[PDB]
Amino acid sequence: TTLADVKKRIGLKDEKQDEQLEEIIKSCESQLLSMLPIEVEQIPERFSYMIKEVAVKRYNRIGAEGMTSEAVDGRSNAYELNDFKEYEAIIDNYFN
Amino acid sequence: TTLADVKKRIGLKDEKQDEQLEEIIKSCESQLLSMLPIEVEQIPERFSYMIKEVAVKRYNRIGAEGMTSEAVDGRSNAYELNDFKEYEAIIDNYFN
Amino acid sequence: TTLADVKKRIGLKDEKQDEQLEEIIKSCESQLLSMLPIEVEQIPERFSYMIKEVAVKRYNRIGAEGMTSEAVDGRSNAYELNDFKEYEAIIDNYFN
Amino acid sequence: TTLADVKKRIGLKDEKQDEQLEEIIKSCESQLLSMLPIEVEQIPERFSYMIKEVAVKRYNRIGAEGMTSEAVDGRSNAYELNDFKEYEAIIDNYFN
Amino acid sequence: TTLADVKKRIGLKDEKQDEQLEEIIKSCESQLLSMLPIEVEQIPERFSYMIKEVAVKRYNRIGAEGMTSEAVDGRSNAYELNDFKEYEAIIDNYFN
Amino acid sequence: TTLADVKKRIGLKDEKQDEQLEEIIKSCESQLLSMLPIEVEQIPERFSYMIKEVAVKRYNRIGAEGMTSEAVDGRSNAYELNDFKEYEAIIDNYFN
Amino acid sequence: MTPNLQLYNKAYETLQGYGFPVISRKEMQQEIPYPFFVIKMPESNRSKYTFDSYSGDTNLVIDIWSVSDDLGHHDGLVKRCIDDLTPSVKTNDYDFEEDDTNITQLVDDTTNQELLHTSITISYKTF
Amino acid sequence: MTPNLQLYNKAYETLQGYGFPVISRKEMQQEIPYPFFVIKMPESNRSKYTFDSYSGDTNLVIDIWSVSDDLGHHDGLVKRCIDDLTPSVKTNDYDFEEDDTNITQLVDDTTNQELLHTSITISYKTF
Amino acid sequence: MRYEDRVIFQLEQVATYNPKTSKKENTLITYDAIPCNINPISRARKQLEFGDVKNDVSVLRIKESISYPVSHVLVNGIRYKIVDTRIYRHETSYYIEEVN
Amino acid sequence: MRYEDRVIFQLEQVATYNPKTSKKENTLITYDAIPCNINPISRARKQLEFGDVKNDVSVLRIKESISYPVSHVLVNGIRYKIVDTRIYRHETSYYIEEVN
Amino acid sequence: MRYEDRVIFQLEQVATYNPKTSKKENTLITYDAIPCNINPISRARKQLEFGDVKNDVSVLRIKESISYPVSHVLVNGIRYKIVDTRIYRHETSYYIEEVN
Amino acid sequence: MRYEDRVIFQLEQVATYNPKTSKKENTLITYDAIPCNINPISRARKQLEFGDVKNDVSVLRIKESISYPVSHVLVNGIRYKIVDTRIYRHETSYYIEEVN
Amino acid sequence: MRYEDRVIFQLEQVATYNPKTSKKENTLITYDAIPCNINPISRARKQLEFGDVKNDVSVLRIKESISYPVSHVLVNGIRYKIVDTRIYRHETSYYIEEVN
Amino acid sequence: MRYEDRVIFQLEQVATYNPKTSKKENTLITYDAIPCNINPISRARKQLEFGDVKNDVSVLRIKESISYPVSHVLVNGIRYKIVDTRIYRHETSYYIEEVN
Repeated sequence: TTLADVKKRIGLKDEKQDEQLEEIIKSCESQLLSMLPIEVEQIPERFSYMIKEVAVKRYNRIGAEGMTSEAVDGRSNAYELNDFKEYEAIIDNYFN
Repeated sequence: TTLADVKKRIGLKDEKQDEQLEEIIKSCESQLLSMLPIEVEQIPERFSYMIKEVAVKRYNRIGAEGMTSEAVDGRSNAYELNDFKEYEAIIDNYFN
Repeated sequence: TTLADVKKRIGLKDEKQDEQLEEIIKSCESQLLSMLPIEVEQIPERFSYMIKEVAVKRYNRIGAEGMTSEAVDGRSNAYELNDFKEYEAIIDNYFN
Repeated sequence: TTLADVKKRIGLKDEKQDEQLEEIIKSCESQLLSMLPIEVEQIPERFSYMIKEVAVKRYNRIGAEGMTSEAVDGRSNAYELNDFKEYEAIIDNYFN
Repeated sequence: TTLADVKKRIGLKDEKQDEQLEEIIKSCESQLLSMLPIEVEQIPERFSYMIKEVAVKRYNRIGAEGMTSEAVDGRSNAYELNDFKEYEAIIDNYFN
Repeated sequence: TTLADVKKRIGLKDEKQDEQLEEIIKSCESQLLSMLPIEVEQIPERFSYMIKEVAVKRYNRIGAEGMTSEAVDGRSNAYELNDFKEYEAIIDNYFN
Repeated sequence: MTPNLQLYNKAYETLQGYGFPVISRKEMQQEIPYPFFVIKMPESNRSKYTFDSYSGDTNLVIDIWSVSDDLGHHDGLVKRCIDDLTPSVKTNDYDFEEDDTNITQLVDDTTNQELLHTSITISYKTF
Repeated sequence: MTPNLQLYNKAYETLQGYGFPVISRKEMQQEIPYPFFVIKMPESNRSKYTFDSYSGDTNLVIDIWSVSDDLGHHDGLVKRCIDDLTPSVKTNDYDFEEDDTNITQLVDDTTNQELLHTSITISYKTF
Repeated sequence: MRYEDRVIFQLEQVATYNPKTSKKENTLITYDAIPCNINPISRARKQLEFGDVKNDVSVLRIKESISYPVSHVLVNGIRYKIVDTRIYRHETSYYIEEVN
Repeated sequence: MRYEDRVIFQLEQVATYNPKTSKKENTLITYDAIPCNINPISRARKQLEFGDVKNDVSVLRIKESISYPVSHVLVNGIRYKIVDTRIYRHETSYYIEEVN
Repeated sequence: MRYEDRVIFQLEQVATYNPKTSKKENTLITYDAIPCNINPISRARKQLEFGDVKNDVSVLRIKESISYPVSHVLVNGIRYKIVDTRIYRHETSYYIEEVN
Repeated sequence: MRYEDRVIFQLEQVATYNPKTSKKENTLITYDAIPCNINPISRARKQLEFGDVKNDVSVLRIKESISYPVSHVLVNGIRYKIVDTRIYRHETSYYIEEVN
Repeated sequence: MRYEDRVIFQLEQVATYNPKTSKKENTLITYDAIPCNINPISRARKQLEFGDVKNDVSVLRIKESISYPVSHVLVNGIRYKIVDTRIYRHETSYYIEEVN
Repeated sequence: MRYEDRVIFQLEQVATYNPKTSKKENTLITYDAIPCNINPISRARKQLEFGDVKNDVSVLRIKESISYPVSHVLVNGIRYKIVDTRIYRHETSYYIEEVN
């Protein structure tokens, strides 16, 4: 994806976090490209949105990558078990 | 969908969140078009409301896209496990 | 990986934790290279992001490497059961 | 392993605990060497990192060796059930 | 084992608990030698660390030898269900 | 066993409780001798430690013999379900 | 010494002679039978009084604790104190003269027992 | 300077010479052995007194903390203060004359230790 | 309980006031060190009339019980006054506060 | 409940004040010991006008109930005043505080 | 714990009052920055005699412990006084309040 | 969080007192409206020296953070003073009380 | 609820003060006994200006409701003043305190 | 919610004091009854300067919201002052206290 479309969804209008988001996006693209069939050299444009969706999931999880829950003084998060779980089924069903 | 039909349901009356809602709607359309069979080129109008409903679910979930539970200073939300779950039973039942 | 690519994602901008991050990264590379088949001599670049992602998980978990839950003066963390769990489904599916 | 690499990961720059860490490392090496096939007189260098990882787990568990949880006045720990559980699978898969 | 090797790991530097640790170690040796096959006359040095590790588990558990949980004036401990549990998988796997 | 070795493990240097401990030990010996095969007139010296271990368990449980948990004003105990459960398996495996 | 410590020492030398325990405050590991005396360090004002001397007002409080079973005896201690500490006390550097004495008594139930608490205040002009 | 700071500096110059520590307030990272002096900034009233001058009343408090193991020594500090700060104090701009001095002592258990707390108040008329 | 730390018990024995010398010099009885278990050290601000001090309010635990009278403990190089002692069947628990 | 400990109940019977002799000498009625259950002993600092004392605030339990008037108990060699008594169907429970 | 933030420790070393110059000028010792973990910033109303101020009461955490004396911390550009420090086996935890 | 409601931030900028005209006329800076989330409106009795008033004590939440100084908010047609602001990584939370 | 115990309700009817005879003699209306449910008896120390008394603060429960005015209850031989009455759909619950 | 009970809202409209006649006669606006839900009736002792009164502190709930100003409610034949009103999206909740 562009950075700017992940940026637009999360409403983030400054530039203070582009160094992190560019690494997150580079990570999501690499992982999705790992989930495709071994032959497939390019992410299908049909799936180009998954990179953006997971990048937003990961943006929210900054500081809780390995943690199932996180709390302090009445701010608390609990996180789902696998960012791509919704999409493992779709990627499967498309190639099978 | 139009943006305006989502905008009407969530009760918005100004322009201040359009760039988020546009990207949310554009993501919902891409996802639903991933769930249909490979030969399908467009979401059939029979299913067009799904894009609206999930765009509202995602509007509420904004800032919690990966999270099972979210507490912030006495306000606590807990989120459904999959946005399209009800509709998997309709989509599959329609094509098969 | 480089150290710098992990360093960028976790938002670090100084030298004060390099000797820990170096050993964390060196451990992640050794572990992942333990999970691949015996004939494999190097982690293929297709999987290189895993070393980064787990190095971030381990960076957060530092000081809790054996622990399911950790509370310290009103800050409470709870940790995922296995750092490489998502990737076992990719690694196995790729070689087999 | 050396002591100094376990020492570097846990960030421990003084010498106040080398008497404990040398016993912990001697313990982890002996246990891993117990998990290998009966013929195998030496720990494979492919697995040399497990000694370090478990030594860090054990360093954190000092004072809670037999305890599944430990708490006092808002400092609390809860510990995982077996230090080598992640690695029993890897050692198996390598020899089978 | 020597007493001194257990003594080093638990960080003791005086004589005030030797008569307990001696009986704990003597019990651990008797128990482990009960778990080996009938023809075995001595614990093989390959397993000698188990006697140390369980002697430390028992040192922590002292005053709670039958108890699942123990609270005393704001200090709370909870205990693993069986001291030798990890090692049953090694002992059995070695002789059989 | 002697009394004095149970006495040494529990660190009890006075004589205020020998009347109870002599009954506890007499009880543990009788129970273990009930668990042996019907022919066996004597407790094997291989098992002589179980009497001591269970006597210490029972010493801690004084005042909670029939109780799974016991609490008052921030002192609390919870007890395991059967003193000999760890040893039923060992006694079995030795005679079979 | 100040007049405070001089008087306080004379009041100890006196009350410590009766055979009951005398204390300034009770510490936790210290067992005190009833009856007993608490004695508190005097206050002292001072001012110029002649071209050749100061004079001032020095306030003594002594404080008598007993079980209420026998009030005639407790009152015997009160009267014994007053008769030994008045009308005048004399010491190395200072003279003391009773200006007034105030006796107040309370029935005290703070200790799950009915105690008698007498507070004896003596105001000494001092020279 | 005010008479407050002039007197406060003279009272420091004095008490700081005895060899025990003198402070206005104790800070958390600062270790103070017993005995020690606390000294508190004077109050001062002022009013017209002649066609040519003001005059007024300036109040000094100095405050002595010790373990109760030896009361003769603690009283030695009290008497040493009073003898150095009375009858008169003289400084660059101001004169001070004792109107009265008040000594009060308490036994203090706030610190899990039995301390002696003496508060010395000296009222100076000033000219 | 892990009983790792070593505590020295003390009794500060209260003397009678001697009005001839103006002294009430106490004496300390001090005992052999005992294995104990203790909470992590705090160093709280406590705010006395003369100012701030680093206080420590804590609990200490020992197996069975001690024959002898006590009043203070010294452990971790800090001296505490005992302010409660709580006597269970097989264990004794002392609430303690630093002096100063 | 394990009813192991033995309690001695007492009634301290309040006499009239005699102004001719300045005495109000009470008398103690004291009963046969009863099997009871009691909390572990505390020895808290309590801070009276005259200074510190070792107090003990506690609860004591007995099966069914007693026919007779009571006011104090003696148990473990400590004497307590009863400060509440709470009367269940098959059990009686006394809140007690040490005197002194 | 994620130890992301960097803290600068300080000791403000208390000088003796100099009555000849009417000064008690303290001096600050200041240390190299340490990796720490800290609560989210608050900016509460605190209501002093002279009026409102933006206070911040917080907790800061560091792995193992520091050799050297400290009294204040500077982090996030706010200076705090340490008001408790709590010393666990492998971790140290500081309660801190902003000055002003 | 659903960020439905729109908040107007304000800074009331405190002027110096002018003793020649006996005025200290402040000035309000007022900003463009921001999407926020806010608790349901209360209208509690608060009981001042002059009598009862309808108070509202509340919390308001916004995504990420704002570049600019603020002191009051106007939302739902009620004006509030900010009395705490609490700064999380990706979110800011303001405790607010109505004025009057 | 088991409604085993029997309660007697009362109304103490307040008379006017008669200044010619210096009396305000009330009169008690007293009703037929009703089946009720009540907490176990307490006998707490309450500490009045004149000294200690054995108080009892309690709750009493009855099925449906009563037609008639009430103010006190007598049950277990203790007389109580009603201090709250709480009226559920099918049940009435009275908070009661002993007099004296 | 079951909205069974019927509430009458009121506004007591505060008049200006008339110093020529020494009166400030208010006037009550009173509205048509609305379906509501309300807590069970209490009749607590409240203890005023002149003596005891039977108070009732309670909460009342209505679906959506009302167009019009209110200040008191009459329900179950008791008149209450509204002391908080709390405005949820589809529901309004009033905290109410009896007058007298």
